[PDB]
Amino acid sequence: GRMHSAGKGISSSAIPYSRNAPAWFKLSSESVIEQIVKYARKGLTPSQIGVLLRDAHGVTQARVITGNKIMRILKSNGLAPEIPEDLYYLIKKAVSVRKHLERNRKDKDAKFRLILIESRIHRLARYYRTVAVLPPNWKYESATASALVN
Amino acid sequence: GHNAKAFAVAAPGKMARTMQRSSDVNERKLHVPMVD
Amino acid sequence: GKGKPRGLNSARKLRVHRRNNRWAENNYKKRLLGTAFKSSPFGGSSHAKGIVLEKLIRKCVRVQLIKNGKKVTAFVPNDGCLNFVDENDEVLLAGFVRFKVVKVSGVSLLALWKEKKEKPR
Amino acid sequence: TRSSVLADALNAINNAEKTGKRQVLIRPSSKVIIKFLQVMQKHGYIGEFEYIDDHRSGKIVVQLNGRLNKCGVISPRFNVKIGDIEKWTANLLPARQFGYVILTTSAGIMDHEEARRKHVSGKILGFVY
RNA sequence: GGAUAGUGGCCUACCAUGGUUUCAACGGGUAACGGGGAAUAAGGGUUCGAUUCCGGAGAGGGAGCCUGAGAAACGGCUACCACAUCCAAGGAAGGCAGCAGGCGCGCAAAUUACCCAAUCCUAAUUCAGGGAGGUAGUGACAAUAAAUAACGAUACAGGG
RNA sequence: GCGGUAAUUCCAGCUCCAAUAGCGUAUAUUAUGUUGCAGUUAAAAAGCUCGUAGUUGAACUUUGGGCCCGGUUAACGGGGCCUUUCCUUCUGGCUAAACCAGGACUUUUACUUUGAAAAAAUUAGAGUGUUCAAAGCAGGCGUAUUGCUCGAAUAUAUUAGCAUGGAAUAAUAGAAUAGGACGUUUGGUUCUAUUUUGUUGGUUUCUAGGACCAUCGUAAUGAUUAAUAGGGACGGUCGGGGGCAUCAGUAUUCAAUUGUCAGAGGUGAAAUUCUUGGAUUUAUUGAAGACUAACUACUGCGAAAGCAUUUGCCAAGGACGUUUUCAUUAAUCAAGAACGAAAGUUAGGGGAUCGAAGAUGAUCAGAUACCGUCGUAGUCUUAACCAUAAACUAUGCCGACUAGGGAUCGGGUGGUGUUUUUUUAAUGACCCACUCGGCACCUUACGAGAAAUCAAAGUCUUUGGGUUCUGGGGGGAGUAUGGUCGCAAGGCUGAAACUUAAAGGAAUUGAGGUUUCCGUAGGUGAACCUGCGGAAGGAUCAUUA
Repeated sequence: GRMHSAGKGISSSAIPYSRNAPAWFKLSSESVIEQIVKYARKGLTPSQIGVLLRDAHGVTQARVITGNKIMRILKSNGLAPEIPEDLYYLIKKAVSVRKHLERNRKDKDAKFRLILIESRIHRLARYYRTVAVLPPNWKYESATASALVN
Repeated sequence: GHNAKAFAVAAPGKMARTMQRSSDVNERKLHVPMVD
Repeated sequence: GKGKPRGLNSARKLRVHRRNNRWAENNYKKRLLGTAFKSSPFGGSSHAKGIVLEKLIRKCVRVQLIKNGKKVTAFVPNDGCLNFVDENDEVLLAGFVRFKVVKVSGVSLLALWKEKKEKPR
Repeated sequence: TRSSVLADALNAINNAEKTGKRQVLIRPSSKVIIKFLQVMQKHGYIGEFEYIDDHRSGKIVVQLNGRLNKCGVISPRFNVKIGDIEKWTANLLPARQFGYVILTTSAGIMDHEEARRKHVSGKILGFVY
């Protein structure tokens, strides 16, 4: 089930069998675009633009309404960050657990979980450098990762 | 000292038949010793 | 499913695994090292030459092998032919008391039991 | 993880026929599964199957009507020469007047007899009887 | 650049630091000449192949060379190592993994035979030469076919 | 004389049986698993997890229809057209960038068909009365007086190279900062001229063929889902998950003070031991270190080892819920690495209890009922090591399917269902129904197994989802040698010589001591005893629900 655990949960979302035009919306097709880029200029990464857009403004997904994904929209306007979202959050979690391990040398559970997180970062970074969204080497190391995430 | 795996040969059956026949030839030479 | 891999491009793993595993078989090891004939009483031979050392139960004799030097018991078929071997005779033995007397003093025991030949002394 | 959807489909069909079910559901779907099930359906080993279209991969519901003994895949898909077909046929079929082995050749997916008749050979895919 | 019949680090002077490898480099073992082929199988495999044909290597072990189109040739030469022959003691000569044949244990295994008639090879060449080869002799290698009896009359025993 | 004899039949005679110009005997051999083995208990799943190479990897892009001709037994197989569909590199013509005759092409592969080839012998096999046959390649027919004539086939060759048809199956590339495709849309740069100005050297124009830089268009202008795969984000939970700090609870030992007398401990029966300077007991107070009883369950958490007082802080995690994000990022894993009970090792710390070693008591056929007191190391902790356990579910991990039922943990959904609010509104708890993910349980065989038994140990003689590790009788033996790691203890790898064939094992039914073991440490009567930790490969009755 899980990549680094024995869990086998299946909890996920279910996209409906309707690829066009929820009937009760009848609002716009382009206004959502500058709403999204204003949210991105506010300092937000596409997951919470999606969450806040479906929680407040009633847009189910941007794929069904605008016809484009959120990351492609943000890259089309040049607002995409250097590192992708999930790699950024993985590096952030690794930095936090490494600070905790620096404070607590005898936390062997933190050692094991740090190894798990760093292996996950290695796998995702290899996939990103294979598809060439990162620089072709990108050299993940903790000393530059601490300055890179913050 | 070393391994018996490394000091092996390319043909088992030829060793088996030639070694059996050579043993028979070598025991053909045996006699009862006396003085000349 | 099973232990072995089943890929199209996985012949190397199967061949290496078989090569590694065949060494744990007794027949393969004793036929590649050439030491399978030391469990036999004769050594690598089918017949063994020996010296008639003593006359033993009643039919058998006690014969010392000339190659290694150890002494075994020998079966002399056709019990009257017990008297053909006398003392210090040069005999050629085959397996049957796990042994038996075949060729005494160069000639065969069947050529003496049927009075075809006579023993060279 | 799922390495071969055809193996899963044929295992589901075999289990449904063995326990005595009338119809079975298969997820995911494929073109190769559709063609293989048509090859079964032409010789009557199955009943009638229907493709349900969700946007993910599709599902196949097969109505069985008996007369199915054993169907399966041969993984990996070996390369079978045109003289090598009867070797597989003798190796994994009970007799000669019943039992089909199925090949994907460059002329499509078909049983072994149609491959003989067209004089075409390719990779093995499975078998049914 | 030299040398080669000629390419080539084959060798030399110079200059770079390269070349192989867990897809196993390198070292070691092999009672390892390789292949056509042989056996056991229904198939896959496994084992054998010194040996009637093709290719390679060697002529007791290294090394070098002459001649010639072609040899690093040994039924050609020179030297070293190991064996070993002759004698008048100064010296000379040697190489059966060619055909026979002998030794290698005091326990054992084909003829020191005949011929170029056949198949081919060599030369100056129809003609000469060829232990290449053929012929016969020799331990049941293996293999094929096949003698050592067939038909009666008489007396008993029968099925009757 | 009879009978018996571990005479493993001790020997000769009669009879029959098998093969036959051949027959016997000894030894070796026949009667590893891609196909096609096994790993709970017979040999065997690394203690656990991460992870490179290797192996494997969700779905999807031209299908369908009509037309003829057209080969073979109404059927099977072939090609050309149309259906938005035939795509490229050029010479000669019908013409007015649009057709015909023709030289050629997988973007790169893998795959498969066909063909050249691949040496004779050998193998299969056609023909042929060598008197048959093994063979051999012969031979056969006539006016047998000048002759005639059929042959010496054919098949196979399993890799690599060559040519060729197909395009399913499995990979790879193309337009995302347009630096994209296409044009009788125009300017400029840069190069070369098969020529004509007589041949040639050089100068120039025109003209012809390329590449390039900018501008006008031509177009449906260019991005497949979003896997009951995965990772990421978010909401509210949940837990004896971890680290740090802190708090509490009795208990044990010791100390102080007060009471009172002749014993207290211990065991089958004694003794050593403390005790009229008061043992033991009673009461108040204090200190030390260790551990978290009852609540505790066929409950929970963690990768395993393992984890139980309160509170705070730090980081982490599973499951659920989501019309959130990215779009294959995944599975298993040689190399390599993190953690790893207890015991053990080197230093610092305090050292209550227990306590290997040790000091001492009595050994009484029977110790069945083999002990007592004191007590070192150790037990606890910090900083470094070690890396083993019956590290066990004796059952690798990922994915799917297959049978009935009742509980229970965590999340979620519904209930004009219940209760506590002090007004019956949120919540909390309970009940009912459903659903996801767990810990297990009861019955049964659709099946499996040699059986005990198993919802997997099933989907298997009808045998293939992917992948790793292991095993191929028992001693000798996890011993010897070599290597590597460790301060050591020892860990990882790891034989052979010799020996057993009434040999090793798994499940069930027909004089003393006696639980069996594993890792580790120490010491000797009798191959034993004891200390720490772990397992059952050990026999759940009575009450309630």
